[PDB]
Amino acid sequence: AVLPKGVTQGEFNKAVQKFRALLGDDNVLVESDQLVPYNKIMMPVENAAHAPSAAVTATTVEQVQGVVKICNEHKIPIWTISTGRNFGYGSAAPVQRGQVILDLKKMNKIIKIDPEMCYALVEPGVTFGQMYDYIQENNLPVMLSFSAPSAIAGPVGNTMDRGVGYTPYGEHFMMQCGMEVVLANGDVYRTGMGGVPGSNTWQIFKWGYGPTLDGMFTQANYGICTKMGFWLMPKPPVFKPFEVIFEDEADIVEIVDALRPLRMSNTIPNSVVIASTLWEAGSAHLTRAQYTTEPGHTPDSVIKQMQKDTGMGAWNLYAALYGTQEQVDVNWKIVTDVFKKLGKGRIVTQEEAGDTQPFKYRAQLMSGVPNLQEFGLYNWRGGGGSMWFAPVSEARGSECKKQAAMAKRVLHKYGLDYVAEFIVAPRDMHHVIDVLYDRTNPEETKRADACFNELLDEFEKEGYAVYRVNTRFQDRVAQSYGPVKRKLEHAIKRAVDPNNILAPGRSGIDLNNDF
Amino acid sequence: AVLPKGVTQGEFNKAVQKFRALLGDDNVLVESDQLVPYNKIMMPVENAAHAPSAAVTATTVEQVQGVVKICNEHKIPIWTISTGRNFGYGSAAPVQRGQVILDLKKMNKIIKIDPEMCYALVEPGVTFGQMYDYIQENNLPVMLSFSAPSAIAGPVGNTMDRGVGYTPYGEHFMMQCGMEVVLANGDVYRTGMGGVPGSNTWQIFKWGYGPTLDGMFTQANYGICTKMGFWLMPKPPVFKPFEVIFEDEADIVEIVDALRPLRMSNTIPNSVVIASTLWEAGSAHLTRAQYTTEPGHTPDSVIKQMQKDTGMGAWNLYAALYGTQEQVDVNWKIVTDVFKKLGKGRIVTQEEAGDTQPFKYRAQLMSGVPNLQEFGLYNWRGGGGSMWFAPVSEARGSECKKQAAMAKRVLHKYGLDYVAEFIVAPRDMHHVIDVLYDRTNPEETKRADACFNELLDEFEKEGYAVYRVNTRFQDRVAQSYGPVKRKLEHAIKRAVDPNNILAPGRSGIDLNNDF
Amino acid sequence: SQWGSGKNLYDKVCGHCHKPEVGVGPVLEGRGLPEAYIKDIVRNGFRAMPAFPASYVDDESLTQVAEYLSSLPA
Amino acid sequence: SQWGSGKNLYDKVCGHCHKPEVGVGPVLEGRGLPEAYIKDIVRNGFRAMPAFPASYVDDESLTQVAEYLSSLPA
Ligand SMILES: *Cc1cc2c(cc1C)nc1c(=O)[nH]c(=O)nc-1n2C[C@@H](O)[C@@H](O)[C@@H](O)COP(=O)(O)OP(=O)(O)OC[C@H]1O[C@@H](n2cnc3c(N)ncnc32)[C@H](O)[C@@H]1O
Ligand SMILES: *Cc1cc2c(cc1C)nc1c(=O)[nH]c(=O)nc-1n2C[C@@H](O)[C@@H](O)[C@@H](O)COP(=O)(O)OP(=O)(O)OC[C@H]1O[C@@H](n2cnc3c(N)ncnc32)[C@H](O)[C@@H]1O
Ligand code: HEC
Ligand code: HEC
Ligand SMILES: Cc1ccc(O)cc1
Ligand SMILES: Cc1ccc(O)cc1
Ligand SMILES: [Cl-]
Ligand SMILES: [Cl-]
Repeated sequence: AVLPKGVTQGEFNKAVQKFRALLGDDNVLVESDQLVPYNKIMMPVENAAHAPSAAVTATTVEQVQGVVKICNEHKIPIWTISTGRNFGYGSAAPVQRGQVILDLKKMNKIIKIDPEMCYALVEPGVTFGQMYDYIQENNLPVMLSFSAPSAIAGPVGNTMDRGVGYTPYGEHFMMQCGMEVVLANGDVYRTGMGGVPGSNTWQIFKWGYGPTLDGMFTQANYGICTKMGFWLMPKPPVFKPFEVIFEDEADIVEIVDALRPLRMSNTIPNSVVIASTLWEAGSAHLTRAQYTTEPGHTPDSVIKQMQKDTGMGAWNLYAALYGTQEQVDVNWKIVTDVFKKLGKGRIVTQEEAGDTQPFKYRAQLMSGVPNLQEFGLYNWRGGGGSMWFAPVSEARGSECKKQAAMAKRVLHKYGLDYVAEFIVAPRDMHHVIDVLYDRTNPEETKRADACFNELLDEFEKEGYAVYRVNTRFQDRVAQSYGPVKRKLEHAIKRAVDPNNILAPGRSGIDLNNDF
Repeated sequence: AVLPKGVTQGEFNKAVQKFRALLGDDNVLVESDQLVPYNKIMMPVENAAHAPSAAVTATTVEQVQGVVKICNEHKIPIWTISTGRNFGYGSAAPVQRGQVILDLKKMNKIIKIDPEMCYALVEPGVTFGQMYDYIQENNLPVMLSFSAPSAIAGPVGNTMDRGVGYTPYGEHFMMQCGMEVVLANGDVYRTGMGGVPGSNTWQIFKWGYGPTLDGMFTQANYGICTKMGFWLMPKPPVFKPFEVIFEDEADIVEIVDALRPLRMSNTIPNSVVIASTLWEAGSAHLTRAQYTTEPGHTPDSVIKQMQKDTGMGAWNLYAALYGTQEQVDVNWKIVTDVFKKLGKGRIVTQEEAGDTQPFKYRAQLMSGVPNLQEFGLYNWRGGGGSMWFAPVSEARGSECKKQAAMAKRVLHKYGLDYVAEFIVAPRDMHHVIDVLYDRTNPEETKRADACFNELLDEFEKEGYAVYRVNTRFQDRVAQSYGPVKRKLEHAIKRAVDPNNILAPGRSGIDLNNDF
Repeated sequence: SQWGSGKNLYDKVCGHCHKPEVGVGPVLEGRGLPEAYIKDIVRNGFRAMPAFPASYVDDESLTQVAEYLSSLPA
Repeated sequence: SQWGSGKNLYDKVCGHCHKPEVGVGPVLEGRGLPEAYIKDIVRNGFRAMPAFPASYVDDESLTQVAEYLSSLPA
């Protein structure tokens, strides 16, 4: 029923015939009951708008090269997924209706984990849980960094979308080193030192020689990543997690400005999370229904009530110290004095919180131990509707306060909540807002879609843009970055994918556009 | 006399006429006495092989856009330089004879240095000395990271070639954030968050959205960088430099293997230098002539004599600790115990060395204080002949020993010395070898050229390639990285520079090649 | 098989959300839920619950997990 | 001018190699070296010494540094 845009039932049939001959019959999925699990989205639109025409599962590089040769012949557009757990970002479904999904979950081979040089080379289908098991079984002194869906997600998929973790190796793309990409013409390209025959430095030195192209493939449709290498943090002798609970919503300005010199100097070396009360609540598995059934947003009065009953603050910061006992002790003395000198916020440690949530999962996330605890955010209102609005800001307190207020206002206007957190780097914040709504309610989804549009319009006006967005808003966000950028991106696209077969529409890059 | 390859005297004259009308008469240099300072090379070839046809000096982005419009009309190839101090890498001279030099030294404006967010946005002509003065005058709490030519070199030029520093912000391209590039069609592209109107996050968040292209422009000819942003390290309260002198040449294996866990854990956070005896000698301003006048390499007997008379070792490591007094004290206790447990090498501090060389300059380089002391390397044999052979290796001791021995052998064969140093990162080494020779002696230059070819042939065979190379060997090194890479690089080149005007031959990228 | 046993699928995937100590999803242990129903929820996904394709969790593994869940005490 | 004075050019560029405490290049202080000679070495470069274009160090600045060097004691 569902066919690729511009492709006729006949050309599609010749393609499926060639897919079968190359991969086998159980590796080509064309029946709608097999396609159904790829269609599940948490976006405010019907499944039909992002429904695939087929799904093929490759296991070797020779097969990916094969699928691409067939796709060029019959002008078939492919959407590549690795572990496909991109919830709130399009999930496993294509940018456009009718694209064929090149599902690489079956390519789950861990090629090498070097315990001395501290690196890993993996295939797309490898999950973080699969890696955690291998590290536990073989007693390797390495630590992982991962996104919250941890166990079910993987390194290749998360880094292609430039995702974030919580250990000192938190900015995942910063720690990436070497990748193999299958180009649209069938050629296998290896970045950095990979092109050199007999090289043992692919996961050692990032750049290589000549232009360094790893970045060009991330958040782009210029190739299919088949192998990816990255650096692993060595397991430190002592890990000391902590939380600092703050009472007022206006405290954000002083928290950020006080935290900055500590992040910059690397005293606190990990990606710090400053979670809002509602985010904190959702992760501790508290629902809205157990506090109010009134329509619209959750009033300030019931949020203040929520704080008294549970002990959460307006802002809850989770950080972590790593190193030797003596290294941790001097850093703890520096962190403690900064907070005492502020005269704000309660400091809670592993001894006085320990087995209680949300402290437990955050401590686990900061030390590379998997858990899916954060999925409680989808239980706050339920319905299975979630989208990530994630603008970028300066790690400056006045900016964080400004962005928080702007977001809160537009969300309340559509009767939605401000459930957010700041992920802190030395100089930047990933201001992550979860626009949660009930997807089974048609009126609330229509509101959520409008809310997301206004969130983008409001922020762009103040000079802010998002770092990553869902499949439905990928073209919209491409506009925030100006015409010259898009023009350059379409020039490179014509050069590496003249037939427009590699995921057209990804990041707003499509040859059917006038650029 | 000297004209661009493929361009006639007539077309060149119309171009020079248009250059004059656009820039003024004192900004267009066509007389050979004005062109002479751009021609000075330390490569084993005559000046004629890298002589420019003209030199234009732009001061604004509008002018660079102008120069590029004129270049596209008359098919004129331009070679862009910023501070042009690329000694041992081609200097200020073009890859190919007759190219026009777009000299951007006059674009020397420091646009912004934010002391709170710790970043800098500069123009191409800004020197590190100019920056040091601005930081001293305005009492800003920031520290710089630079290459050894420091005072005379600049941020934009060194980072376009992906150079290295000695502070914790040593891998310069890792700390780069946002750049403005003028493309071949005249368009002004801004990476990361620059495309967003009214953005204050250009020097804050690296990636942006969609493909991240900063890396694509470095060591490439896809655009002319007009503005570049980077992160600055905040000035730490205490800085503790040190040296560890080792006696045997075979000690390299244990030094590297013991240093690795300290670099990886960030105990020693800066780019560590492990300098050979001859490198150390050259930097302390000792000449070969004051030890031997015998032809060929410097024998092991006179190197051993050199060690006794001065107190230098076979390997001299320079590192540094940063932080608060308490942070430095616990880290010093960790570093000291590692070296005591080894039972090798003498530890020398700032108190027992202080004002003596080479300790003084290395301590200055590791704290962002300019000096040109390392230029003594050109006095070791004199003649003004110097080329950098810089292979990449794993920060594993056996590999360093293997590379050292391979290099030493091929160099001695041509009667040259092994004057080298390892610049250490957590996982990689920039094995920097200075192939020094007398350029005024025609027989020794012919030997040096052959030696450099053999060095590349010998290392490629063992799977090693260089990270950066001189203009004369740029196409040769491009071959070490395979055909698929070159093919991809020429596809992108055809797309962004169809008329082949932006520095053809840079990193082996030229449309006149068959790729 | 793909996950070996149903206990393994539950420990590595399902239990990260469904185990009593977690509570992201409802308890499935000893509830006597039909294999045909579990197969429907995993393939279609249910509201807050994501859907898993056959390539991630196959038909044979779903049968094993359904059987493992029925055999445990409530 | 471009460097203001000849003392400034010497402190910021030349002296980094030429000052007595450094010794990368020979002492130029109080040696009475002709302006025409200093102009030739800086524009052509001499062996180990690099060449500086007019855009870096202009003719007017070379005149000032030559004059500053002659006025100092040996
Ligand atoms: C629901 C939820 C989501 C979260 C989260 C917490 C909750 C409760 N916390 C996250 C966090 O801390 N940090 C993140 O970065 N993300 C968080 N997310 C979203 C999360 O689901 C994703 O980050 C991530 O793990 C996505 O899942 P994935 O790892 O399975 O990746 P993917 O396979 O879906 O690929 C993503 C994206 O990348 C492109 N693509 C994938 N693979 C390739 C290859 N091989 N070649 C080319 N392009 C490729 C594609 O566009 C795909 O959609
Ligand atoms: C002689 C010597 C050289 C050294 C050194 C010590 C000695 C004694 N120590 C170095 C060190 O510690 N680390 C390094 O990375 N390099 C050292 N070097 C070599 C050194 O001279 C260079 O690294 C560096 O300072 C080069 O000088 P530069 O900063 O002046 O750069 P440049 O202007 O020559 O530009 C270099 C290269 O970049 C390309 N290009 C320049 N500008 C642009 C723009 N705007 N757009 C596009 N491409 C651009 C061009 O190919 C140019 O040649
Ligand atoms: C977290 C991301 C989950 C994982 C992994 C799995 N399930 Fe789940 N499941 C989850 C939620 C949040 C819910 C409730 C959805 C709602 O809105 O009600 C569920 C529900 C189920 C059910 C329905 C139970 C009922 O009471 O009717 C079933 C049968 C079920 N889940 C099965 C299941 C299996 C077999 C899983 C591993 C393959 C699995 N779930 C994983 C969240 C999550
Ligand atoms: C280090 C990178 C240098 C800088 C900066 C400058 N000079 Fe230099 N100079 C340098 C060397 C190593 C040498 C000796 C070269 C050799 O092989 O003999 C020189 C030499 C000169 C001379 C000649 C002196 C003589 O006794 O004949 C002159 C006149 C001179 N240098 C001038 C000069 C000026 C004016 C500079 C600033 C613009 C300058 N030098 C900078 C190394 C370096
Ligand atoms: C927890 C989180 C972080 C980033 C993101 O984009 C989504 C969710
Ligand atoms: C000192 C040095 C370092 C790197 C390089 O490529 C050249 C010289
Ligand atoms: Cl989604
Ligand atoms: Cl040179």
